[PDB]
Amino acid sequence: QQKYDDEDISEDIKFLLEKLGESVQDLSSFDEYSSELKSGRLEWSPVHKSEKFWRENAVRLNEKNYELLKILTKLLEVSDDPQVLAVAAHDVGEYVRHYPRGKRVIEQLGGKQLVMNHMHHEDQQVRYNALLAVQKLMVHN
Amino acid sequence: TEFWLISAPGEKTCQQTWEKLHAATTKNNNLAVSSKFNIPDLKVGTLDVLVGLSDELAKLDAFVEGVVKKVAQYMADVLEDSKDKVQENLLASGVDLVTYITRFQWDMAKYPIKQSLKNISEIIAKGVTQIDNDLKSRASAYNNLKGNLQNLERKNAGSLLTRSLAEIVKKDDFVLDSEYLVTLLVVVPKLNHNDWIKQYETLAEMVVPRSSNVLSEDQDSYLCNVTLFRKAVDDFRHKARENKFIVRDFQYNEEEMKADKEEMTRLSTDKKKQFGPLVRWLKVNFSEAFIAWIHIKALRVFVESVLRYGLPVNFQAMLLQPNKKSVKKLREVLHELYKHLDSSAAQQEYYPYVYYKIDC
Amino acid sequence: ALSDADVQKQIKHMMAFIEQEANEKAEEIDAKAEEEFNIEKGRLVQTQRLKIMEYY
Amino acid sequence: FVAGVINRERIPTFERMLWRVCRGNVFLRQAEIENPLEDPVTGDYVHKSVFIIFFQGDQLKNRVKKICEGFRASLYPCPETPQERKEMASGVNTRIDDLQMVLNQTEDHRQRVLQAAAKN
Repeated sequence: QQKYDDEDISEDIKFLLEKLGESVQDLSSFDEYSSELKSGRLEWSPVHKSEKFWRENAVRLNEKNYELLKILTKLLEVSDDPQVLAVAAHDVGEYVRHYPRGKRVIEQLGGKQLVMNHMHHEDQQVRYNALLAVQKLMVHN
Repeated sequence: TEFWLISAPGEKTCQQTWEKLHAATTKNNNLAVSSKFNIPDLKVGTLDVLVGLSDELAKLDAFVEGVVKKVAQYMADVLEDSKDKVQENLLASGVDLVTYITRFQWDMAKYPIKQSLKNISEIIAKGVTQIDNDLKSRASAYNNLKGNLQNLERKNAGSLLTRSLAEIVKKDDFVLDSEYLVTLLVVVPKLNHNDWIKQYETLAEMVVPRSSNVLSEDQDSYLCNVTLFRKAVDDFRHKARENKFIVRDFQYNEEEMKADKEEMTRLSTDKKKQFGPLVRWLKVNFSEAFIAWIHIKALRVFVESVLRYGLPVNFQAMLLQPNKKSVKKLREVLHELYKHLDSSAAQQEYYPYVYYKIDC
Repeated sequence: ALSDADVQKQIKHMMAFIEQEANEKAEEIDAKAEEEFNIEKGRLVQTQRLKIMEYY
Repeated sequence: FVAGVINRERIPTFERMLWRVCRGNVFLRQAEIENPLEDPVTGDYVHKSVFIIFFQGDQLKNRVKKICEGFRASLYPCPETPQERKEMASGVNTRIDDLQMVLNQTEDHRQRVLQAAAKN
C-alpha cells in the first residue's frame, strides 16, 4: 500500500505476493482436505477458509457413501478437542449454507442433535461456532 | 329507446309468470311496461367453462355492439336517402325493437336446440368476424369512391389561376396549326382589366398589337388571350414578370377534357351503382346483427341465471320499458320484491335481480 | 345468508353438476368403447381375411 | 375451503366482495385467533378473524386466487385429511420452538458482544 521508490523491493514484493498466491492456491484444494479429515487432524488453514473449495466443490463434499460427512458426524461426538470440533462445526456450517439437500442429508444423519449440544458446550468459541452453523442451518426454516 | 331484459330466479314458475304480467306486479302502478317473454334453452353440466363463457361473452357482446355502432356511423356517412331519424330503427324481420324482443326466439337456422352453448357462441363469433370483414371491405370501397369523387369536385374548384381551364380555353382564340403564333392565356385582374390589356402591346417585338381579349370572367380576375410569335413569348413573359404580370401556358387538347368529363360521369354512375346494393346489403347486416345480438344478450342472461341460483331451468324472461323519472321507484320496488329473497342476509357489487340495458 | 340447509343446497347443486359430468364421461367412454369395438372388429377381420386369402 | 389469515378488519366487507364475485355460492370456512404475534408486514398485534370462500373448479379457483391477491390475504396453508399432515406439522412445531430458543441464545451472544465492544 505504501509505495516506495525502491524499485528493487517493489519487484521483491511483487514476486513474493504472486508466488505465495499460487502457494495458497495449492493450499486450497478438495483432496488435501479429504486427506486431512481422514487423518483425524484439523487446524485453521487456508483450506478451512478456501471459498473455492467451499462453493465450487460442495458437490464433492458428497464423496462416496458420504464418508466425509460421516467422519464429521462421528467427530461431532468423539472429538474431545474444542478447536478441532470448532473446525468441524464451521465446515458443517459451510456445507449447509451451500447445499440445502445436503442440509437434509445432515438432518437424516442426526448431526443437528449433536450440534445443538455445541450451541451449549462449555467453551465460548464452541457456543459461537455452533450458533453460527445453526444460523446457516435455519435457511428455508 | 331504453329497455331492460329482466330475469327472475324462478322460485315457482307460475309466481314469476304472474310477476311479469300484471299491472300491480308492474312497477310504478303500470307506468312502466312489464311484458312476459320465453325462449328455448339448453343444459350445461360444467360451470367452470360456463363462467369462462360468461367472461368471453361479455367481451363478445362488447365488440358486437362496437361493430353495429360503426354500422350506424356508416349509415350516417352514406346518407343514401336515409336520415338519422328516418328508418333509424330498421324493422328487422318486419318488426321494430319492442315487438322483436317480445317476439324473439332462438334462431333455429343459426343453430339447433341441442348445439352446446359454447359452440353457438363460436358460431356467433365466426358470423360477426365475417360481417366485420365485409364491413371493412365495403368501407374500403366507399372510401375509394368518396376520395375519387372529392377529387372530381376539386377539379372544378379554385380561381382561374389553379383550376382546370377545361371549360375555358377555346380554339378560336387559342392559335394552333401555326408554328409561328401561339396564344398566351394571360391572367388579368378585373381591377387591371384594361390596364394589362393595354400594356401587353409593347412587352416584346414580333407582336400583334393589343390582341388581349377577354376569354372568361371570374370573380377577381379573368383569363384572356394574347396572340404573338413563338420566340416573342420569351421576351413577352420576361417583361411580363418584370411588371408584375401573370402568364399561364395552359396547352389545349380536346380529348383529355372529354376524357375527364366522361370520368366524372362514369364515377357518378359507379357511385349510385354501388350505393344501391350497398344499402340493401347493409339492411341485411343490420337485421342479422340485431338478431344475433339479442340472442347474445339472452344467452348471457341465461348464463347469469344458471350462475345465480339452483340447478333446474327455473327462469323467466322479461322485457322492461322503464317509466321516465320514476326508475327510482321501479328499482326500490324491485328491491322490496327480490333483495330480501336474494339471501337470508340481504350494480357490480350488489345485484339481487337481473336486468340489462338496451338502446338502439 | 346461508344456514346449514342452504349450504347443503349448494352442495347438492354441485352434486347435480357432477351427476351430469359423470354421465357425460360414462356415456362417452361407452360410445368410444363401441367405436373401438367396431374398429377392432374391422381391423382383425381384415387381417385374418388377408391371411386366409393368402393361404387359399 | 381452508381458513386463511385476515386481521378481522376487512372481513365484513371482504365477504361482500366474495359475494359480488359469486353471491353465496359455496361453503364458508371460519376460524379465529386471539392476541397474535407481531405481524410480518407492520408488526401489529391486531386480532385475526377469517372466512374463506373456495372453489374447486380450475377457472374459479384461479379467480379467487386473483381476488385474495388483490387484498392482504394469505392462503399459504395446504393441509390434508390424513393425520400424517398434522403429525409432520407437530414435528415442525417442535422445530419452531427450537428456533425460538436459538433466537434467545443468539440475542444473548449479541448483547454480551456489544457490551464488550462498548466497554472500550
